[PDB]
Amino acid sequence: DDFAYLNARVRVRRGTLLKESFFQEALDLSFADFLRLLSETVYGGELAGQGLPDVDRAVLRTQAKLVGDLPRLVTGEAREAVRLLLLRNDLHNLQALLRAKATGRPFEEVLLLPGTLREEVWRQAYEAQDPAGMAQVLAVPGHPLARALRAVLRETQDLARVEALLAKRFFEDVAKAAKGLDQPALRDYLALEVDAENLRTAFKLQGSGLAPDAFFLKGGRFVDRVRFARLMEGDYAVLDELSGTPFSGLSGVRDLKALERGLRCVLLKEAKKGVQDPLGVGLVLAYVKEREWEAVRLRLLARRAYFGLPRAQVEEEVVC
Repeated sequence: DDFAYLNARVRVRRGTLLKESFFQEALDLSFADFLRLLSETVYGGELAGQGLPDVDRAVLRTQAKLVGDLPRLVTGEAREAVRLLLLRNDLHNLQALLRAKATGRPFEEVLLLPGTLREEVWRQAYEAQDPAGMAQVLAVPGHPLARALRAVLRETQDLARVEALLAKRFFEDVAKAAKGLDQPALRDYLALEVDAENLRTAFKLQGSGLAPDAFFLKGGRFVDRVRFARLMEGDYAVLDELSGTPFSGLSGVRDLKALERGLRCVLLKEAKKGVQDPLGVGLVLAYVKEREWEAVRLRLLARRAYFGLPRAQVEEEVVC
């Protein structure tokens, strides 16, 4: 462990982060001009065709090389900390894949965050014949989500419950690994990720009649068991009671889309606090999250330009 060498490599990578004016110009371009603007960034080195799927592939391959290689640059404790960040992105990816598969979204529209598994592993998991085949695909590289998915599917096959319990189980495992590190920035970010997952789980399971304690994740900071239970009962005022916390901007949120938007913005702002940290995981955490948000926004704006959607239909989604 230490982050000195990694940090110096990352400060050089941050020089290729896309600036805000990229995203502001892109809102008003045709798809040809979007492609041109993209070709002048670091993503242009992976842009191999002129169609929408080519932009998505250019994003995936670029992020693989600028983020997915990070654990190779550190060892011991520092490597464990970086690995946890990427694993949390594998959890996002599996959740996104399950929901796509269940709801009729093709694999090509699934947002894959930079993680520890190759794209072809996710495609194979999507394509598998049944959930057993999906788990075996994850088990070949020995990924810990394979066992977690098996354990959750034994208990329930309802999509929203499977997503919630998979997160619960992942964060319960991350917590044991994370407790063995001493990274104050990671401790603050993890506590906020727990609060956020609790809020999304409570919102999604609202009115199902479930007992909240099977679903509540410990380890948070601002979202207590009683508010989680109240929101899972259908009390939306919980989202209005968070003044004085990082979640105070959730006030007035009354749909999942606006929730997930709000949550991503809260976590990005928190990840940004550590960009100038000389010690520990803060700078790599900030860099990974900024690259995540860059990928999310590139895919949305690529679609807006390709299909010619109005700017107001998408601007709210790409700004915090």
